[PDB]
Amino acid sequence: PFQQFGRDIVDTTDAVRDPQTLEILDITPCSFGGVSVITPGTNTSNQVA
Amino acid sequence: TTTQSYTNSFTRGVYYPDKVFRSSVLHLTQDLFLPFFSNVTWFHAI
Repeated sequence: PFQQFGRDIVDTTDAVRDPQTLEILDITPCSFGGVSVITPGTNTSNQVA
Repeated sequence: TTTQSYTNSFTRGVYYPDKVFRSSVLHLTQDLFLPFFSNVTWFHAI
């Protein structure tokens, strides 16, 4: 009942309690990742993946 | 009146440092805690 925040091992906000409904919700990164463009030689073709 | 005997705290007086949830962790907190096995004053009520 006294807990409002929520963290984890590496001191990052993981879960949050709803201040309006007294319910719990956990937090996740949105879509973080990395874009890598796969392409053959530009002298051969221009299509990429 | 009352007495003034002394005792040992043992693993006592530890509170939650904040309102931050933490599950299955070993968080180290620097805060005003009661020292372990410290001297605690004893009083009486007559």
